[PDB]
Amino acid sequence: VLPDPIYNSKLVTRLINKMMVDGKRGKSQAILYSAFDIIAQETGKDPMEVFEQAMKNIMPLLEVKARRVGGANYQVPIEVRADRRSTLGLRWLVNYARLRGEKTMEVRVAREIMDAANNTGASVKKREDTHKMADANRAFA
Amino acid sequence: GQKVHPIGMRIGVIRDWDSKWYAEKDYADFLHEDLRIRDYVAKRLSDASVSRVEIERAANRVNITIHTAKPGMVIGKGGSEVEALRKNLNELTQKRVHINIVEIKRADLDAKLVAENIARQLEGRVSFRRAQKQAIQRTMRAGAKGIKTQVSGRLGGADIARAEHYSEGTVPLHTLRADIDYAWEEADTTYGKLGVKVWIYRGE
Amino acid sequence: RSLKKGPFVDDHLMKKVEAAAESEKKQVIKTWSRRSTIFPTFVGQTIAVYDGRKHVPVYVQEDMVGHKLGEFAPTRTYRGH
Amino acid sequence: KIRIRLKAYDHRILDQSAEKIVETAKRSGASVSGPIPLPTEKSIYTVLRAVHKYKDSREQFEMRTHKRLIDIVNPTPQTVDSLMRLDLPSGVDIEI
Amino acid sequence: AKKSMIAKQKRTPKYAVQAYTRCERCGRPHSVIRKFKLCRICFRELAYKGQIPGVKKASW
Amino acid sequence: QYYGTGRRKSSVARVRLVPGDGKIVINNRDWEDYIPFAALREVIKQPLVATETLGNYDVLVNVHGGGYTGQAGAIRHGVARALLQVAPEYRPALKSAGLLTRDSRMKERKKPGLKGARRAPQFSKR
RNA sequence: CGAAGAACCUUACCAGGUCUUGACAUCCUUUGACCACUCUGGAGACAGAGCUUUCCCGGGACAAAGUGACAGGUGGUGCAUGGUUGUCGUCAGCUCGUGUCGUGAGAUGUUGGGUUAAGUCCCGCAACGAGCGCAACCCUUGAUUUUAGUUGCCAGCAUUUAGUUGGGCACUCUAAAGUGACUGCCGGUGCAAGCCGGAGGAAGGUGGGGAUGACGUCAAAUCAUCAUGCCCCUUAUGACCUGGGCUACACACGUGCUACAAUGGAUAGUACAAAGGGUCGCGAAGCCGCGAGGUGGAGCUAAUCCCAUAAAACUAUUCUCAGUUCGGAUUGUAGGCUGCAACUCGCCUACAUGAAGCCGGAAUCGCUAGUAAUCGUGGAUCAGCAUGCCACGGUGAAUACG
Ligand SMILES: [Mg+2]
Ligand SMILES: [Mg+2]
Ligand SMILES: [Mg+2]
Ligand SMILES: [Mg+2]
Ligand SMILES: [Mg+2]
Ligand SMILES: [Mg+2]
Ligand SMILES: [Mg+2]
Ligand SMILES: [Zn+2]
Repeated sequence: VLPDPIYNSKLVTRLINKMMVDGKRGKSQAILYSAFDIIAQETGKDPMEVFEQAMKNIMPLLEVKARRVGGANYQVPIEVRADRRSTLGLRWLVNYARLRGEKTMEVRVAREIMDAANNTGASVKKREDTHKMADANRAFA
Repeated sequence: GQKVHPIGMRIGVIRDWDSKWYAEKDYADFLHEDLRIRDYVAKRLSDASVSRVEIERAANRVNITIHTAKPGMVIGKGGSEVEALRKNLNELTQKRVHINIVEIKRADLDAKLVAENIARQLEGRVSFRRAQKQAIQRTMRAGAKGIKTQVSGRLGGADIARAEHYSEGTVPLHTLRADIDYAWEEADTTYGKLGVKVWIYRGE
Repeated sequence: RSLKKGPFVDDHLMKKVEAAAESEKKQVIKTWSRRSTIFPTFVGQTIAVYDGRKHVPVYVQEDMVGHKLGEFAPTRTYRGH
Repeated sequence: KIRIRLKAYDHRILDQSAEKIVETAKRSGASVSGPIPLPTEKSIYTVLRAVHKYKDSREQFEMRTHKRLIDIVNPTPQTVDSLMRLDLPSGVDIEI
Repeated sequence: AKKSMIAKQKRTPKYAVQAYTRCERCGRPHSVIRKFKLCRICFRELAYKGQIPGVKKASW
Repeated sequence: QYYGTGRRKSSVARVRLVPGDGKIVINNRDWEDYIPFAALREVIKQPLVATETLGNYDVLVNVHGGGYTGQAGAIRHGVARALLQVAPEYRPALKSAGLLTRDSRMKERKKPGLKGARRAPQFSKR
C-alpha cells in the first residue's frame, strides 16, 4: 500500500480501495475527495481530524471468536489486532454507507463520517453491539 | 500416470522434425503426399530394417533420406530397387524424386529397429522375458548409456492383461539434454495385439 | 426467402400446381416439399405434404398464403404426456 | 534496388542461410545491406489431449515463423547469377 | 458406414453447401483443422513424431 | 537533452529532460489534457519531489502501449532513469523511494480448464 | 463433456422410395478413354432417349460390363486388447544390486535429530550405492550489451492532411548471440546443513508463469479417431436418395449469460491496448439506407494494406431513487444477410409490446496478486449459426490471527 497522493494518509487509499468496485478506483477516489469536500463545507474544519475522530469512534477493541468448547461452539472474546481494527472500521463504514439509502454515494459516506465523529450512526451501533455481545460472553476468557 | 511422448517433448529442442519443408497453399497437399510416401516405404521396406525417413522440398523435387541399417536391400546386387522406388514415387507425387540411403551403424541404438525385432519375436511366439532382455543386452553392448522396454497385451495368451517392463542404465525422461530415442511397435497374436514400447538414452 | 429477391417455390411443385388448373380439385397433389412458399395459385387444391412418415392433407386459403407448407403439417406428435 | 525475404521455422538455419547469402552477395557486389529481423508470426493450435472426454485437459502446439529481410543496394549480373545458381538448406523459403 | 461416408465426402455433393471436412487419415468430421486437414488426435500423434513441419509443443 | 526509457505493463515511454521552468508535454499534448487526474499527475511528480528537482527541468515524453495508469508508471520510471543520468548522486534517493524498481508485475497467463489465470469453474460433487 | 459449429449434408437414428461383387478396394476375363451436357418420368436416388468419351508410348495409368473369390457393418464385447486419457498428485514418494538381521514372510537401506517446496541437503546409524521421481537442462516474462535497421522508430532537422517526403537508426520496436541472480558477498545464530536480516542490482532467495505427471489405484473412460482377437448380419445389423429427429416437454440437477440499478441508465464528445487472422481471402475511401446491410472497388500473399470506432475510464447535459428512461423476455408486423433452401430449425436489424425480477431457503463454489472482480478484443471450428472454448490486453483490490 501507499499514502494518498493528496492527503498524507494511507487510510484514505485503503478506504478508496475498500469502496472500489471492479477496479473503479477513479470513481471511488473522486467520490471520497468530493465527500471530504462536503464535510469541509458543512463543518469547515480538518477532514483528517474529523475522519480520525470518526475512526476512533467506529474502532472496536474487543471482538468475538468462534471456538469449540465442551461439545459445542461458543463465542469467546479477544482483543483485536491493530490492523484488523482499522480494517473493521473501514469495512463497517463502507457497508453502512451503502445500505443507508440516500441519493448519492459521496453524500452517504460524508454523512456517515459526520455521525461517526459525533458518536452517532449504525457504524457506532455496531461497535457498541460487538462490545455488548463480547461482554455478555466474557465468562469464557 | 500418463507419459508424454518423449520425442514430441523434444522436437524443436534437441531434435529436428523429420518432415522438413516450408509451405503455404501447398501445406496439406505436401503433408498428405508425404504420409502416403511413408505408407509406401513402410509397406514395401518393413523387412529392410528401415528406421528413419527425412523429407526435403525444393525445385519441385521430392528429396528423401532413408536411414537404414542394411542398405544392401534398399540398394544392392541389382541397383534397380531405388529406381523402382523413385518411379512409383513419381507416379504418386506427380513430381521428381531423389532418394539418399544412409547406413546406420549400431542398429541396436534405434528404438524403432529394436521394437521391430522384439515384435517379430513375439509374433514368432518367443518369450517376452528373453525378447526384452536380449534387446537390452544388445543395446548396452552396442553403446547405450541406458535402455528401457515394456510390453503390454495378452502376454502369453492370458485373459487379463498387464505390463512387464525392464530397464538397465540411466533413462531420465524429464531431462531434455538426453538425446533419447523412443518407439512404439505392434505385434499380432492369435489372441490379439501386443504393444511394445522402447526408449534408449544415448551417449552425448 | 426473406428477401425481395424472392419468392421461392419448388419447380416440381409449381409445375404440377399450374397443370392443376384443369384439375377440378377431385384429385390431390403429394409433395415432399415443406420449404416451398404458398402462392395464391395454390388456393383450393388440397396438398398432401410429407411430414416425415405420411402425407398429411392441407387445404389452402387466402389466409395461408405467404407461409410455407410445413407450418400446416407438424413433425412431432405430442399428447400432453 | 532488389530485396530478399527469408522465412522459415528454424532461426539457426535461417540466420546462417542469410549469412551465406550476404557473404556471397558482398563477394559479387560490395554494397549490400545486412539482414533485418521481422516479427515472428505464429499460430498456437490447442487440442484435446484425450480422445473421448476431458475437455479440461489439453495440449498446445506452437508453429512459429522466423524471418529476415535483405536489401541489395548495388546489383551486378554477378550478384544475380550467384543468387540464381544458389540453392539453400530447404525447410526455408526465399522470396525475391 | 465410415468407408461409404469417406467415399461420399470426396465425390462432389448435389449442392456445394453440403461440403464438410474430414481427416484424410481417419475420416472423422469433428475437430478437423483445415490448415493441416488433420483431425486433432492424428495431429497430436504426428506432431509428437515430428512428421509435421515447424510445429512443436507450446510451452509459451 | 537527458534521456531515459520507462516500462510498466505493456507501456513504453521514451522520455527526456531539458533545463526549464517545469512545462511538460506528453504525446504533443498537455499533461493535464492527457492525464487529468491529480493522483496520476502526483505519481509522475514522485521522483521530482523525492529529490527536489521539480522547479528545474522540463519533462518531454512520448508513449505507446498500455493504459493510462501503465503509461504513467512508465513515465515516472524513465524520468527517474534520466535523473540518474543527469546526476548519479540521485541514485540513493530514487532507489530508496523505489522508483527504479521496474514493476515486473505483468499480466498473468490464461490456462486451460480455467476461466482465467487462476479462476476455476464452480465445483460440484453432484 | 466427445461436439474446435445438428437447416440439407454432417447423422450413425426414424418414415418412405430403392440396389445387391455392391457407396468403397485387390485378383481374373472381355473391351477401351471413362464420361460430360440437354430432353422426358420423377421428392431425388434413379429409368428411357439423344448429342457426344480425345486413353498415352506389347507396355503404363485409370475406366464400363461379366464373373466368383471377396467386400462392408458408427453390429456387439473398453471384464480379451493395443494406443491415447483422467485420477490420487507435480503429492514426494516407489524401488533395486550387493551386504547384514530374521527359521521365515519380511526388515535394513527408505527410520532417527535437524532443515527444506521437495527420501532436498547435513550429522548419525548394518549398511554401502544406484534408478525412477524432486530439483536443474527447455519456453516465456522481468533489466542490459553487440549485430542488423525495413514494411518499424523520429531526437537533433527541415516540410506534409498524415512519419508525410528527404534524411538518420539517436531512441524505441524487432530478434539472433551474450550478460546477469548464483545464498555469490556482509552481520547474527547453527557444529553443520542451513535459517533470519543486510547490501548491491531491474530482479533475492526453485525471481514470476508455464510445459514437464514416478511404481501403480479406481477391471476408471474410450471397439464412435484409429487399429484390433472372438462372436453376429452379409439380396441385410450392408449401400443410395428425399423428408423428418438429434432443437420434443408436466418436471428435477449442473454450468453459465443477463439483470434486479444512482459507484447507475439515456444522449453527445472523447483518451489510452495487447495478442492475433487474411487469396480467392481481408476488404478501405466515397456513396444509398433510421439501421441490419447494400454499392464500390483502393491497398494487400501482408511490421507496408485491411478485419479495427477497443470498451470500460474521463468530461458535459438529463433521469432523482420510482418496477423506474431499471430490466430486457415474449409476441406482431416489416427488413437484411448466408445459403438451392431459414415452417419444423439460423443470426442480425427497425417499430411496438413490455414479462419475471426491488439481491436470493436449507446449503454450496473460486481466489493469496497484476490474482479475484470487471470491461472489451481476437482466434479456431465455420457459407451462415456461441452467453460455449482457448489466448489477449485495460482497470485493479480485501485478507491470512492461526
Ligand atoms: Mg458445412
Ligand atoms: Mg478399461
Ligand atoms: Mg463404458
Ligand atoms: Mg522438474
Ligand atoms: Mg469398467
Ligand atoms: Mg445434443
Ligand atoms: Mg498461511
Ligand atoms: Zn485423423
